[PDB]
Amino acid sequence: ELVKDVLNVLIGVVSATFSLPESISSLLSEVAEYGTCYTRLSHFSLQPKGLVFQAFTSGLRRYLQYYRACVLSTPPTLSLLTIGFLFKKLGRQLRYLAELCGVAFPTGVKLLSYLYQEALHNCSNEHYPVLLSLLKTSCEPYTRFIHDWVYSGVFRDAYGEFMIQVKLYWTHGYVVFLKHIAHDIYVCGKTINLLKLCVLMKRSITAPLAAHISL
Amino acid sequence: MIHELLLALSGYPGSIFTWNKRSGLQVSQDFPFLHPSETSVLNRLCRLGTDYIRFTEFIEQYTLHGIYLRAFCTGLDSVLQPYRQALLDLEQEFLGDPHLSISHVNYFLDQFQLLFPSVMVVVEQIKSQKIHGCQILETVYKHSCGGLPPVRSALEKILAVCHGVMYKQLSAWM
Amino acid sequence: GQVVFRLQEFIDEVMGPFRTYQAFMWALYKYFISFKEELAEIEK
Repeated sequence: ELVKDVLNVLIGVVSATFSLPESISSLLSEVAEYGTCYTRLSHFSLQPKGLVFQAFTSGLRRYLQYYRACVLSTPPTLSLLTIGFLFKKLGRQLRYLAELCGVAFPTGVKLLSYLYQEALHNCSNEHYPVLLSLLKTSCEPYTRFIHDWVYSGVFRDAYGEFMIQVKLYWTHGYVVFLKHIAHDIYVCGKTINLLKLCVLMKRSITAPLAAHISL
Repeated sequence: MIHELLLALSGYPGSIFTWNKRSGLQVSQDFPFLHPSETSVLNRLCRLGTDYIRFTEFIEQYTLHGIYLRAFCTGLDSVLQPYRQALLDLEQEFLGDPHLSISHVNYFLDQFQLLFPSVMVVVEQIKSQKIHGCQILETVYKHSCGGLPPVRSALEKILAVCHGVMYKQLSAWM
Repeated sequence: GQVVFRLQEFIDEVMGPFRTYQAFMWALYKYFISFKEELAEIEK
């Protein structure tokens, strides 16, 4: 029936004709090469260097499972041509994710901003939600660092993903997101550390933030 | 060669249905399993497929740069959907009756025979004059006053999606 | 056949902005599809 063969390539398991008339091979290659990137992702996003790279790596697996969820769900045994047409509006999107990753690659803020410029570059198209759901979780740990100088003041660093590292007492060297708040965060923290010794509209960040800076 | 034909109409040619990067789909030569004066309709039917591949070869390459151009591509994916839908309908037919002839598909696939040649040249003007910027909103509108009701209702849909970019940038700016 | 071959030659020379001939063939073309269905059915 061959349908359980082609459908078992998007999963990665080899088959009788998938190793690692007569025109079907051309049709087979169009769904075959789709599989070669799915495997080329688990080989790349399997680990649990950088903290923000892990979250982006942890956000990617939150997506592939959906791709594994959609398959093995609808078709018990459908027509051969139905497979190629059904997995076209979705398959080409999988090949787009290869242009994003490698299959070098920035880290830290350099990556949290690179992924941002991928939004405005391809905003209105159908690639807006998937990239957004990545950026929405690829910045999750970075907000926590920012959530230190605003609430507690205990600077937290691991490998240098933060853009800021650590008489005069003011030698915490400092030198995308709106610079109107960039330099303000640098001073909104040093004050706390000193009292201890005595459309892309970024509104979800600055609104719970500026309310605390003035106070 | 029945199922051989439908796959050629989807973007996968074979030995009996050769492919050329210059001309397009065409019958190779004479076969003993086909009527001597039947090859005519297949060549005419193949011209429907030759347009389809040049669509995908243009869509996949996305080639010129700009959001309006890129969003015009995805807009071109919506209009081609009934072509994907109606072609798949024949599959249920021949699996049911295996003795059908080559004449029936031409009687079924006449509507798409006319829509492509009018919309295909719309792509040619873009690849030949480098229509960059919002001017694509007029080239689609200049042919929107066409006489054919189906051709009018097709490019109408692309305009309904192509404006989806302008409205957004207009909103985020105004 | 002459009556139908000449008309098919006419429709061909419009496909390959007059807005009238192009609007005239669409009426002729529409008649042919329905006429073709009766002939195609007989073949069944």
